[PDB]
Amino acid sequence: MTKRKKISLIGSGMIGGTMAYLCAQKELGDVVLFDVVKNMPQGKALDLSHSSSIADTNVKVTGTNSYEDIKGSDVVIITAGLTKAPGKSDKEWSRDDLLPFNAKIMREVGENIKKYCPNAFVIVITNPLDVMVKVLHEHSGLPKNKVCGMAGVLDSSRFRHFIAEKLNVSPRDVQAMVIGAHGDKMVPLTRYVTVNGIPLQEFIKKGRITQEEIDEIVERTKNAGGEIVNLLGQGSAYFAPAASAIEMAEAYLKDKKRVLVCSCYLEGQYGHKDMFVGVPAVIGGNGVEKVIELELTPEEKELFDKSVEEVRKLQKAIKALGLE
Amino acid sequence: MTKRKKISLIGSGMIGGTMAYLCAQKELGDVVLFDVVKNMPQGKALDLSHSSSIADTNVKVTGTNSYEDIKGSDVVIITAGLTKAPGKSDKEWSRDDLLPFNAKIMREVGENIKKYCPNAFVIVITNPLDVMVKVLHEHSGLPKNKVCGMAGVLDSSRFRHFIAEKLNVSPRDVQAMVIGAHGDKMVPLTRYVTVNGIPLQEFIKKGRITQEEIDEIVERTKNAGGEIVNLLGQGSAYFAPAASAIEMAEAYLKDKKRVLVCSCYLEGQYGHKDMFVGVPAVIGGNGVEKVIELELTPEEKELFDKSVEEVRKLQKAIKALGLE
Amino acid sequence: MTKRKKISLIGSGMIGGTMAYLCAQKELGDVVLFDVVKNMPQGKALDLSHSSSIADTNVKVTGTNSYEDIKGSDVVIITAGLTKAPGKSDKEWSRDDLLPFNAKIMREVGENIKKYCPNAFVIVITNPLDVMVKVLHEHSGLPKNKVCGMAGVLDSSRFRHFIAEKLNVSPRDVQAMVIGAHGDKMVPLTRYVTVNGIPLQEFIKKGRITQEEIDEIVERTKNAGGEIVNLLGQGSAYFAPAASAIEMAEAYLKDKKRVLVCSCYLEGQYGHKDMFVGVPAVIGGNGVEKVIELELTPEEKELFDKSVEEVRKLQKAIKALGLE
Amino acid sequence: MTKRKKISLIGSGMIGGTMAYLCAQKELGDVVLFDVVKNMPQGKALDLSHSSSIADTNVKVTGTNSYEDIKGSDVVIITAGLTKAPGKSDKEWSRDDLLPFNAKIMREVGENIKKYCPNAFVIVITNPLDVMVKVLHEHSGLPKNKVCGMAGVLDSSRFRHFIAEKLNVSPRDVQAMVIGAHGDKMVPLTRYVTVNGIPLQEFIKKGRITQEEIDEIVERTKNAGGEIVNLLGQGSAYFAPAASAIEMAEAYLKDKKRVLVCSCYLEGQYGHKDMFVGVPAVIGGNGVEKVIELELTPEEKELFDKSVEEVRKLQKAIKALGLE
Ligand SMILES: NC(=O)C1=CN([C@@H]2O[C@H](COP(=O)(O)OP(=O)(O)OC[C@H]3O[C@@H](n4cnc5c(N)ncnc54)[C@H](O)[C@@H]3O)[C@@H](O)[C@H]2O)C=CC1
Ligand SMILES: NC(=O)C1=CN([C@@H]2O[C@H](COP(=O)(O)OP(=O)(O)OC[C@H]3O[C@@H](n4cnc5c(N)ncnc54)[C@H](O)[C@@H]3O)[C@@H](O)[C@H]2O)C=CC1
Ligand SMILES: NC(=O)c1ccc[n+]([C@@H]2O[C@H](COP(=O)([O-])OP(=O)(O)OC[C@H]3O[C@@H](n4cnc5c(N)ncnc54)[C@H](O)[C@@H]3O)[C@@H](O)[C@H]2O)c1
Ligand SMILES: NC(=O)c1ccc[n+]([C@@H]2O[C@H](COP(=O)([O-])OP(=O)(O)OC[C@H]3O[C@@H](n4cnc5c(N)ncnc54)[C@H](O)[C@@H]3O)[C@@H](O)[C@H]2O)c1
Repeated sequence: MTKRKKISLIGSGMIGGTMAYLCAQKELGDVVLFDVVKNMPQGKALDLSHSSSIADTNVKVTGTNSYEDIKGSDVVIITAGLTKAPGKSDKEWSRDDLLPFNAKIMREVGENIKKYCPNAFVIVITNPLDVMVKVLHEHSGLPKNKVCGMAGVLDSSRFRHFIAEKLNVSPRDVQAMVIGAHGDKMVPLTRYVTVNGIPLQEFIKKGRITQEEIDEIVERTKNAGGEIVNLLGQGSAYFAPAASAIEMAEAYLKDKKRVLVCSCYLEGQYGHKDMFVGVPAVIGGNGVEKVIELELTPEEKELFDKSVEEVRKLQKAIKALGLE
Repeated sequence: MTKRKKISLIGSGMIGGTMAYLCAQKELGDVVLFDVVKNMPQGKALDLSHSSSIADTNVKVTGTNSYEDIKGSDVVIITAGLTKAPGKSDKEWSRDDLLPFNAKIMREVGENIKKYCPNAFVIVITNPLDVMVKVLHEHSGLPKNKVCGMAGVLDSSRFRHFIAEKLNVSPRDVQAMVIGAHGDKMVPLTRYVTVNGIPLQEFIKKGRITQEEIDEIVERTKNAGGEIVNLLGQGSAYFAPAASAIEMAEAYLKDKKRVLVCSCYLEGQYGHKDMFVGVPAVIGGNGVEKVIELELTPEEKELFDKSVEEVRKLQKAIKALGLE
Repeated sequence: MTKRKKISLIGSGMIGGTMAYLCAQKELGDVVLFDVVKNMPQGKALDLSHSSSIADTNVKVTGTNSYEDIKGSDVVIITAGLTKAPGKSDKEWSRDDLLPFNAKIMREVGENIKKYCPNAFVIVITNPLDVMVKVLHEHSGLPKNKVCGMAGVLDSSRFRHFIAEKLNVSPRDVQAMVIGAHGDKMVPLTRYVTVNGIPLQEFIKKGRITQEEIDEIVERTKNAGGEIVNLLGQGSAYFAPAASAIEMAEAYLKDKKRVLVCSCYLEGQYGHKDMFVGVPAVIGGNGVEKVIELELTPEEKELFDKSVEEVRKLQKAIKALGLE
Repeated sequence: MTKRKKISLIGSGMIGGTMAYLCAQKELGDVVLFDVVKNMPQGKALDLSHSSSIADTNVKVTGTNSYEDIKGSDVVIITAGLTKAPGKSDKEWSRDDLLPFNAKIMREVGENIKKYCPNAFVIVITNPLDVMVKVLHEHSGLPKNKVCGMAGVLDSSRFRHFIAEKLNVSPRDVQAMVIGAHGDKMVPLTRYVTVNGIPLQEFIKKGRITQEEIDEIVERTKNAGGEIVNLLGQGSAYFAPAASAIEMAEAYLKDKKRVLVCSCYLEGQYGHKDMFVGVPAVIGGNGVEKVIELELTPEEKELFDKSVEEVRKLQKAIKALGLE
């Protein structure tokens, strides 16, 4: 009587397929790979189905161009949209140039979620992340706690990796957060970086790392997306983005109460409301179950507010289109 | 001081990166992504490094364009090559058309394995699989038991998947083997298909599956690679090929004594010698530890011989190109 | 909101605690450890809770002496009862001697399952297995397909282990089944043993194993439980029994459609009905979804019938106790 | 040529067996279960071998009464000892009471490690922990960095569990350390407790947890071992101790560079030397690679010094017994 969890991946591109692969490997549930491109998602679904046999896991992987197949989905993860705006080089790529392109897609997707799986937990990945999640939320009519954006987990995992590498410790034992908008005004929280709860400052004071190296890592974290785009030559990152979204999905599916930075609907926290922005949150069976309001210093609070200001800017541009 | 296992991936494209992802997820050991394309492997290595942080695993992922970095690898997995021959068409995709382009790449890679990592266990993926592994082996100087080709695990995973699908059981509990050349004359062994050891014939007698349905599944298995190419539009399968090769690498790294079908150097088994072709084998810490010689019926033996003949015919082309 | 799966373990002894540990490690769901012994399950639940933190899993483990706490359990696994009959030596240890003691306990548990979690999938472990599961089913009023006994997965795992050990191959690649009653008259199906679908017979001919060795392995499988008892000195096996029951529980919870040998309610299969006996079955979200009827030879069929008669002998003793 | 890792467990009791189970589930390497009791480890090894087949893992489990079988071990984990001093009661259970019984055992074990596997990484569990590891180290001749005691990971996991429970978040996201002696004077470092790097102090201010609740948890953490002893009625904890020890073993075997609190040989850190005591350490392929010196406050430093003093006093008892 109790069926497997159902996870619909709206967008079967690099990140879409990669998330499906994680689902197959982890046996998270049945997977629906949706895309507007004909044949391709069916192709990937076949490949993934074969991969599940190798993994000795029990997972149906379905490729589709029909929104009807997302019916009854427990989780929906959205990557539909463009990665690199047309006519832009590698060394000038920006998430903000995509807004006119991707906003209309979020409406169509939101509308379809509304009628096929209105009780799904929905994770948005499409850029510009923080406004795309807002557009999705509006047109889907979903509860504020059942929709969020993936960015913070990815930005934070990068911050963690860079710190872990410099200190030569397991990234499991580094805690680091990046809050705010997903972009150049993201706010890596150096003051909150710990090694198993030990303040990063203790490693400074002990000369395991210098403040200047920390400053460089902060900058590298902010630019990490572009760094990868430049090195690859084609497209952008997808391994860590896929893993990031699936960590959020697992938190929901198994009611884990993970503390993860996600793009969450604010209802007054940090003195802001009516937008999604990167904040630490408790993720569980009820979606975004809690937004944690950090005791930011005035300096930190100003960086966050400037970050939120960027989102506000894009939001008007969205308003000057016609997507409620 | 016992270091982590070191796995070098020669070729950092679709399958290479995907394999590196599994290594990160599974914490198999440190990964070197080698490619001739500048910067791209470094870019992917960054993305994969970030994903390892998310996975809470402890894995070093290095992107490189220098064969020196493969020194002392425990396992080397080779994907270097073209996926589709230049100037060809989708429905006309053939593994054989890659022979003249990929043959010389196998010579180059072999020469470099010879000098930098002669003690590695080497898994070849590059198509056309069975002759590519021969070129690699010949030019690398490695022992016969330390080189093999990934094909049988993938072909068998497909055969298993389709059987499991039709019978509606877990693929874990379906045993199916495909032997011979990795191409149109591969031999799906219907007589050897079992469900937890229960012969497929019992399911036929009990009317759970028909001979006609089995026949369709046999042909579908043969055409699976091309089916995916036609659907994907760009490139060929990579999720299952990646998983297959890593299953083989795991068998070596942890001396598992897995029974896997791989392209192995024959020394009289099945009445054939001095070529690589798909056969059931025991894989462990000594590489291809044992080729299993199945009690084939005359009909099966003839199918196998015709399969081997295709490898011999491809070999004539290798010889005529002057690639040994 | 969707809650985590809930698994109630009725009996918190060795097997009970061990299953709880697997649950914590695998994050299968929240665990309730029930026992009539005061304080002990609370103590184990604390210990296990700490182990879940170490494992980075998200699992509540609750020890209890009250049946109310099994409310809403998705799976119930029952180990309540004695392991050894009082006034019996190890060399005379017999599962049959546990009957009058454990029969009455199965009645109580079934009554409590009826009122507290009538929709659970129930796995009985308590000996004498095949008749204990019938008692439990009778007094629980549960559907025939939602109750079964763990025995065949354990007996088969032993058969597999001993075969794999002799052939020196991965137990993953050995398929072996033991059907019939869980006792001296269990039936290890030598004819159905395969190595990745390859009949064991081929390895006899190829000289990797002899019929004499196989015969001795059959005997060792039958005696495996008593062999461990004699070696241990106190109680009986628990690591493999726990793992066997959890494998069954996982098949249900994730609707895997695994082919596992379990003690299942027969309704005409093999020419028998209205008793539980070990047979191959497909386990999924609807419990015992299908009982597979093997094409046993007359000789095999006679061994199985003899096995079934042993269950009937025990059953008649149950009738004596005046418990319907 | 490259063999599986080899892990020897000196002591095949509750914790020994449980650790072997984890090795089997995780496929960490082959396992030797050593004990002075005849037949018992052989019995457990069989049970565990069967469970490996169920897990589809590839692990040899060997029971023995001969030290010769621990030769070539990569890791050795020692649980040889009594759990409760004879003549004593549960409520008055004290690890210190075990000293005169287990000290001579550590000498015996140490002597045998000296001659059979001097190159192993050795983890001691036997109580009283901090002085038992010292006796073992003294009589084994091993390097200072290749020997340590399991305590801090367990104490910390308990601290973590209790904090995570109260705040209703995943224990993955709670960082908490307990340093010092493994006993009543252990030091749960409240100041260093974080939720993904967020200081616990913020949660106090935001009214998510009270100082009173924290004080209770600190006491509960100190008393946790005795709490379980009282509840179980027999023996002491084993699920979490086994897991803690395996976490340490994994960190070594795969060179993970984990930050874990372990009883480590001090050489001037914190102002102390030549004793083992619980401190944060980096564990990797070189064993105890680094002892981290925390910037303790003067109050915290006093607690730690008082904790170290307890070890010194236990050490006085060792010398008085005639065990150096
Ligand atoms: N069953 C099987 O055996 C399968 C085989 N394949 C084969 O695997 C190969 C790779 O497939 P994908 O990873 O999808 O292709 P891909 O095109 O994504 O990656 C191939 C990579 O090899 C690199 N390369 C080219 N020359 C090289 C050299 N001399 N040394 C090192 N690297 C070099 C390229 O720069 C490219 O990044 C193809 O030959 C394909 O036919 C693919 C799927 C299944
Ligand atoms: N946090 C910690 O450090 C913890 C420490 N412990 C300690 O771990 C030790 C073992 O606990 P359990 O496994 O539960 O006890 P157990 O009584 O179940 O097993 C102890 C085993 O050691 C064996 N043994 C005795 N003398 C020996 C010798 N000379 N050589 C080899 N083996 C010998 C016994 O035969 C017995 O099987 C105890 O000393 C206990 O106090 C237990 C829990 C947590
Ligand atoms: N931190 C982050 O949030 C993060 C990280 C990486 C990428 N991204 C973003 O995620 C998105 C996906 O990236 P990718 O690498 O998978 O790109 P991709 O080009 O590989 O995938 C996009 C897919 O969406 C499909 N698509 C386009 N319009 C659609 C519609 N109306 N309905 C359904 N599908 C449609 C395309 O056919 C394509 O397959 C991009 O917008 C990218 O900017 C975000
Ligand atoms: N193949 C198999 O099916 C298989 C394998 C191993 C053991 N077993 C059987 O499984 C059972 C459990 O074995 P074990 O090693 O866990 O024994 P154990 O003695 O360690 O555990 C039995 C537990 O059941 C409890 N109990 C007794 N009456 C109860 C009641 N009315 N309600 C709740 N709990 C009650 C006891 O207090 C004890 O904690 C035994 O009957 C044994 O014969 C079966």
